[PDB]
Amino acid sequence: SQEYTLIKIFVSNVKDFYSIFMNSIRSSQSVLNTFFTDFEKGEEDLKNKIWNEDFFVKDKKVIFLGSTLKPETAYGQNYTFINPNEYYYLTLGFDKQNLHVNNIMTKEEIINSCPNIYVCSENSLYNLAYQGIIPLLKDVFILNKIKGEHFVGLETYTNISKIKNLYILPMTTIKMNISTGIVPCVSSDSTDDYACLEDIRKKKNYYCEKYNLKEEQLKNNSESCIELPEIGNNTGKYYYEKEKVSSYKDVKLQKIKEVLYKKQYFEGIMTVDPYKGMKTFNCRKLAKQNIIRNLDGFLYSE
Repeated sequence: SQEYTLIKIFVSNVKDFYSIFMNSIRSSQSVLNTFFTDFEKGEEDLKNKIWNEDFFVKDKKVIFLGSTLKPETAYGQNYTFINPNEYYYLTLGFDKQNLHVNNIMTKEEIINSCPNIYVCSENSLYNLAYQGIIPLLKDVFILNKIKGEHFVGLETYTNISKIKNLYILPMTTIKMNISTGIVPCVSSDSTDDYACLEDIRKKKNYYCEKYNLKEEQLKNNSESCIELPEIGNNTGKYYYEKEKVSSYKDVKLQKIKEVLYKKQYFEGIMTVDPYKGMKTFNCRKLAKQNIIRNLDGFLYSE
């Protein structure tokens, strides 16, 4: 039973997010002339309140729930990865989980009580509920279901990242049965992240042609948070090259990923505030605590 740190990845351009949202409403209404929980006759006031620019600009914070097993590297996040071929769900939830219980609630109570719109995979929904992060309907209030491709190019940030222009990028190897299906990209400290970004950079004509991406969005630096003695830092790149990884879909990445994970854990030294010189082994725990204590994220198990 694996424990993940979910990090709150905030959308910068919430008005663009509102456009995406209403485009999805309109296309789902057209196909069905399973995308969003239907509104009953006397719930028109609720619909008018949600399908409304104010809902996304003033009333609620829009948050992708990014899953990491290396929360100590959050400072170095340069992108946010999503599976472009899969559906993601939008639902209302709480800024604090139970760890900070019955949260069965009417539609109107959820609208009045839940400050955040979360974006996450179907897989995570019940686990989120069970942990007190989202409520259940008196059975999950789904605002929309949107294919990951339509979010590609959106600007995001966290309260931990050094830079605040973390564009959503496509990563088709994200497994939809693991956590939230959204992954912080730390290309300095993770070889699969490096591999994916490097494939996008290298085939930038394919990517900028296929998604709402422009070349100039592909140049974000990732600040390395972890040095291995003898290797130095930017170990994601070091192992990518040492092992001659062919692509981000290379079947040997799975092994490389797990070897690097353990090695960083047992031998790494932190290179960023507030952990400079401390061992990764100790910082992994402090980082989870700080994130959870600052309301920047959650502990998640499934």
